[PDB]
Amino acid sequence: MTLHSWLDRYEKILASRGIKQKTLINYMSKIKAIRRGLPDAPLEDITTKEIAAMLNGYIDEGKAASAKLIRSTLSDAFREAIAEGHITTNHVAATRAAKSKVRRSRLTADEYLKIYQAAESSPCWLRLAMELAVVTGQRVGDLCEMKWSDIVDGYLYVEQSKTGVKIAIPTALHIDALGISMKETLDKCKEILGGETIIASTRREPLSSGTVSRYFMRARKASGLSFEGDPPTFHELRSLSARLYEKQISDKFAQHLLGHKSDTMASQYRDDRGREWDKIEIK
Amino acid sequence: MTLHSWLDRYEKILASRGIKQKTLINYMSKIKAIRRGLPDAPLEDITTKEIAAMLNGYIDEGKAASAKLIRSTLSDAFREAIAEGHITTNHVAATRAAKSKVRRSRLTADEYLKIYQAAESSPCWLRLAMELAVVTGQRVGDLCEMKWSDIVDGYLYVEQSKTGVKIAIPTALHIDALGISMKETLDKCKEILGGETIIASTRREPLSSGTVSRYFMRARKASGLSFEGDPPTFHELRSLSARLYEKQISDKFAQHLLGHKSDTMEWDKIEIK
Amino acid sequence: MTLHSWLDRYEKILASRGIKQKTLINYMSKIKAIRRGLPDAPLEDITTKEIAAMLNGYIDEGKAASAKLIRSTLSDAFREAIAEGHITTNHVAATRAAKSKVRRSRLTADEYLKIYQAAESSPCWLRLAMELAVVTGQRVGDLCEMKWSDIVDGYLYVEQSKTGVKIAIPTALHIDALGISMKETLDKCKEILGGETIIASTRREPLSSGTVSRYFMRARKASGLSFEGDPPTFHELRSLSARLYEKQISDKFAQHLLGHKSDTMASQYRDDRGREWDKIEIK
Amino acid sequence: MTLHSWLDRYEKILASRGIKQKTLINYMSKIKAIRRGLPDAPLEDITTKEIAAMLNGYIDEGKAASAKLIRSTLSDAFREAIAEGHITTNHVAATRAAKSKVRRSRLTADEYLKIYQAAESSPCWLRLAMELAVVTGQRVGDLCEMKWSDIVDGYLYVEQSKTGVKIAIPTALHIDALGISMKETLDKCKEILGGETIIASTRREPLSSGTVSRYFMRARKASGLSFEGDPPTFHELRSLSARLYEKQISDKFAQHLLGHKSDTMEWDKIEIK
DNA sequence: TCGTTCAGCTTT
DNA sequence: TTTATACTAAGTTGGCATT
DNA sequence: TAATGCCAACTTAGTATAAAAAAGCTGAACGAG
DNA sequence: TCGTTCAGCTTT
DNA sequence: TTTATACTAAGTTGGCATT
DNA sequence: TAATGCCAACTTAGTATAAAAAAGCTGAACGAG
Repeated sequence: MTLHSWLDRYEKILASRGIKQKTLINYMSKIKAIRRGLPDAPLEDITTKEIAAMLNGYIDEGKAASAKLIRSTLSDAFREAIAEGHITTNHVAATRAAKSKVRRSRLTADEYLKIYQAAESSPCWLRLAMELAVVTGQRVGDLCEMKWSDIVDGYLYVEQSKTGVKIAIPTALHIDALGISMKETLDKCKEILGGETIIASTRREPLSSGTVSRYFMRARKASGLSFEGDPPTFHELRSLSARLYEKQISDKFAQHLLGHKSDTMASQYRDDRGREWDKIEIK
Repeated sequence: MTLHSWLDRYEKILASRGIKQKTLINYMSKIKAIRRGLPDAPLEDITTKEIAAMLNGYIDEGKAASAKLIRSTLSDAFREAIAEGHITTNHVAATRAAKSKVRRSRLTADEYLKIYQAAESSPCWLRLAMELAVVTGQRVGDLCEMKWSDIVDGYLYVEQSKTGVKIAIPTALHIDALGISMKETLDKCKEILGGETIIASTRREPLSSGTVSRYFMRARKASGLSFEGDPPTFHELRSLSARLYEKQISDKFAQHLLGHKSDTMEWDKIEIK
Repeated sequence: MTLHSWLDRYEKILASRGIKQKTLINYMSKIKAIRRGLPDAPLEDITTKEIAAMLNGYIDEGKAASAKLIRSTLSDAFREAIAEGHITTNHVAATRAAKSKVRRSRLTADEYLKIYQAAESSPCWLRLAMELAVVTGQRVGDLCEMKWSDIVDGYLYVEQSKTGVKIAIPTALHIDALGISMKETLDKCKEILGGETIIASTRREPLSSGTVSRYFMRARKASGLSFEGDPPTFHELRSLSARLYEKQISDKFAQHLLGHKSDTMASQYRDDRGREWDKIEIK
Repeated sequence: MTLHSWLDRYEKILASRGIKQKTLINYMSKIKAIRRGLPDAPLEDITTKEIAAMLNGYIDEGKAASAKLIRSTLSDAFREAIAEGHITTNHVAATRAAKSKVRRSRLTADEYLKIYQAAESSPCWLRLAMELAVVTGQRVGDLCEMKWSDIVDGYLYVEQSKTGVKIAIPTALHIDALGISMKETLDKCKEILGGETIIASTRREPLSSGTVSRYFMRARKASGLSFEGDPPTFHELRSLSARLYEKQISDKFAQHLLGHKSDTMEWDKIEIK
């Protein structure tokens, strides 16, 4: 049939995949792009060349990431059109997914200390959010949803929203390199913040993970540090955590703590992407 | 030749397949849905487009589960047709399978107790069945056919109808959370129920599994409980059983009692090691 | 091109896959069958119907196993013809692999005892081969290649020929159910057999695993036992071993001993295929 | 347009790709093999049959490794052509990749020692390089560029040219099996070799990695040793290093020293548990 | 009888 | 070797029927 | 009556397989005793 | 300022 | 989530060349 | 001379990705102070 008409149908299909809200939002945005990019002509007649032209359009503006996702979504949409008997061949499969390297810079312990310090004039919860993150290795989304009720007998219970992974973290952790004590930290969060969520606003209410990430970014700018390519973000406290615990305790610990069943993912958080010189220990 | 003339030939093939009556019946029904869902056109002319159109018709009515099974069958009949070369291509293959999350809700020990209470208006066998179903964790079809002679020197022998699994359950088991003694439950059965089968109708004869199920369902409604997704069914007493024994004794045990030939059917403590 | 000509070419390809000798022998036999079964016509023109006809031919003689393998080999041969630009579509893929259930009957401990006893008038090594097999769970091929030099400090070292799996078996094993002691058994093999291979001939030479299997079969017939479908074979001492150790020690032990990384395989050796009633233990 | 007119366009694309000179050179060579292996016909007319024919030509000469890489490149150039729609289909895709087992043989500590002995007729730097290569486990290209200034407070800093990995090796390591002291080996280097790079030519200047390799190869022959499959090469001193450290210290350590961002590059004791 | 290889099948 | 899928054989329940 | 079955159209749930590779099984014919 | 949602991008 | 494959960037060495 | 490089055509070896799903990042515009 026709592309835009099929994309209308395609959305409905997604509405039935049982994917999470954020996932659907992401997909919708890719389709919207596909609508502006490609004509409303018979699917059978949409050429690899035309598809190629658009993607290159995004690649040329430096939006390789966007290109790669858009290409994926279109592709899958064709696979569904094929699965419903409209097309018969995937004109996208012949394309090559745009190759792009991660621009975001990793964060070194020192940088963390400068920022942590720069976050002086920031809402009291920032520093706390920061410490809790590095000492636990949990994503910010999960971080901001932890409730005091998830702590039972010295262990903090976490069910990662993104992966479903379940872990019990001992409140006895410590980041010797940064002088951070999980327990001491949770105690400052209990008094100074007091809320049902371990991390809370000045009004004792839970925060949106986007806000926490937003303030980290400001404190970062407030630090005056410079980086190659893109700046480190809040999420980077996760690899930092992994790399720090790596050298302090062990690979496996880092791997279990971050909730990485796979090694492809673990060896990735373990990478500093050239930020520093790895001083090899005879351990 | 034609779709329907073929569905006709296809049936007779299945009949020779060597499967159980129920399976065959399951198949026949899928075929009929196809008969009422597609034209009696030449196999060669039946489009993926058309097939999907039918398969979506079911999905739209939320009958995803059925869409999947009908698709499955359709493809099988087409393959058989290609074997006999009535066609060259299987147009069902390009179609995707509707994925569907089970909606049936689980049963918690508190609810069981609550349901057991509403059972009072029910025949006495409903309760004994429920109790027996949680303590022995067997399928309803297998419960309904247990005979007193299957018990020997403290063991209830069961050859599961669905999978052929053969097990010997020790008549000493006991569900702690619900206070059920397989010995006491069996005893009540022999004195109250009277018949050659452990579970038995008022007419002192074996009960149909469709009935046990149906009467439990009555009690469930009668209890007024509410659930998310579809309501728990008699078959859920088997999962409550699995889960309970899982904790009381062991996960390994829950498996052997239910009799799964696999391990196919959580919280990681992080040690500072 | 032409089928028989392509099959000639196809063999060469296999000669380059780096597969083991036995594997190549198996493949050759499937091709030979494909040669008798199908004409020497253009690949493009060999119909699913013709392919179907042959396979059904084998299925009707009760050689479902043969059908399924033959179908596989042909299929792969088409995939290679397709990969070299002769054909373009796999006329076999549309076929359905013949469905067949294992005919070989499992072996119960009692049956093992009757046979073991029946193997009285058998060469002294049989009984030994039998005990060593059940107490170790190793395949007969590996069994007959074990050298006294593979035992170091109470552990028997095994590198499975078929899988590459490596395990060190403690000479301290015991099959309480059959009254079999690995150590006692290895000792009888040392004196009574004396050879470089732990299992040896009356002339102190290694045996072919086919022979050991052959004598077990005779002792079996000599036992007078009857079975549904096909009789148990020597290999069945492996599942027996697994099922026995299952109830005596644990699932995992059985799983590690037999060298099964996967659970699909482990839960399979664990199955008795209806031979007996599984008396459930409260463990 | 035509295969060769395209290979021409294709090259300029690769040139803009942002890869290292050596990579680009690797690519150019594959292209030339293609130029001499296929007609300068219209892309549309180039068959899978033909491509395979060429790819097998290499396989037959036992150059499987090359067959694979040429195929890989060919497909990339075709994809780029489809992007610009000079074609609709990639006829390389249907072709399969030649799988090839590495034939190069490993190096054992006894052989290293034996080779080290034949090295006596070789420049003094060959030995120091060998020693340095086993104790530091770095790639030959990275060894040849180590400067004395990369050492600070007991650490040799290395930024691996191939992968960008940055490491600080402690100048206290020691290979037991071969009696090598990184401290003593470095010391011999400064007194005997003289130059800004730790390893250095007679002319007191940096050596090419192709040379170190080539002279080790000479010694290997000169030693008269024999191996299965191809003979071990200088790069094998890195594996001997990995393996030795694996046992002496730890597998984890062997990994960090070689600097692998992964764990990608045996005997299970059975406990009666 | 003790033992081995070739073949066409079945299992893992 | 293992995850997704194809086969199998249930179990669930509204309506109408048998006892 | 109530207590129970049976049909039918749905939804669940237990197992075996896929792919390739590499065994294992055992009738025959053969070799040294 | 403390905080939140919408969007179009980048990462995991 | 993970195994196979596509990209990258070496390293190996015979011949011929530079110093 | 020897000691070393350089080209070229091969063989090896280190990493990032695939697929889909589900985040995370942060400019804007907006809301209560």
